[PDB]
Amino acid sequence: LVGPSCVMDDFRDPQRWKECAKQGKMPCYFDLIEENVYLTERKMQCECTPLSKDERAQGEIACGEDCLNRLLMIECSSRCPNGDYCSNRRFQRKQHADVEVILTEKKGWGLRAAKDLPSNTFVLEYCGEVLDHKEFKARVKEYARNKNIHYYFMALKNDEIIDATQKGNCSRFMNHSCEPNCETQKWTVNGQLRVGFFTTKLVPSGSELTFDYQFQRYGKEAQKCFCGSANCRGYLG
Ligand SMILES: CCC[NH2+][C@@H](CC[C@@H]([NH3+])C(=O)O)C[C@H]1O[C@@H](n2cnc3c(N)ncnc32)[C@H](O)[C@@H]1O
Ligand SMILES: [Zn+2]
Ligand SMILES: [Zn+2]
Ligand SMILES: [Zn+2]
Repeated sequence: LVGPSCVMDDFRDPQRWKECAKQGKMPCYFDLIEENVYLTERKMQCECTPLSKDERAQGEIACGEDCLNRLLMIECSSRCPNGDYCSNRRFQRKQHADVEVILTEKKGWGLRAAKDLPSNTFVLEYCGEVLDHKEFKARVKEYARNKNIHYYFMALKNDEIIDATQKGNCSRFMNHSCEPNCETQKWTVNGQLRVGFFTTKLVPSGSELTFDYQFQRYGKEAQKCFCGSANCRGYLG
């Protein structure tokens, strides 16, 4: 840590956070949420064989790589034949990676791995206010008017854009790299689409977590990229 760092639980205490933010030891306040909030409310089984007690004890994985739901990018429900053992309920169970929020040299705050993160594993859900096209139009205008530095929008599906500017979780801090170590994936949980960050390589402990952030934004000048990669393209857009 060339700058200060904090752990995800530090964001649960809003009085101590606002006091840490005063000292520059934590990022500016936002409303911490556990699940997406719709600004305007909107109007089955895999074939995995139930693991036995012995297989469970023996260390076998329930609803692993071959799970049909997993391949469909659908999380299992409580009715999964593997029930409580099911490893394919990661969003629902908040089975997030061990990550810290850190102050970077030039990009603001960021996320780093607090221990080694295996390749192709779940990091964090990207939570926020879900906007329709009209709300999105309005927020784009407001954030431009207010001269906000950072963007926190992520497209989810037609007529659904997540905005983590005001409400979100620590995933809002993920920075862009031209040579990233994470990607987004859109998963269906009880018929509703959600989006999360997943590693694309083994991320060693202490490394910043990054993705390809390609959200379009108007600006008098383009936004220069500070990712530091050999192949850095120079700009976020
Ligand atoms: C969907 C998740 C969006 N995350 C935010 C992170 C904000 C966080 N840094 C904060 O302090 O709250 C993105 C923003 O961080 C900045 N940023 C990200 N990577 C770069 C980069 N490589 N070069 C320069 N600027 C960058 C930039 O302003 C961008 O809009
Ligand atoms: Zn399964
Ligand atoms: Zn399952
Ligand atoms: Zn770059």
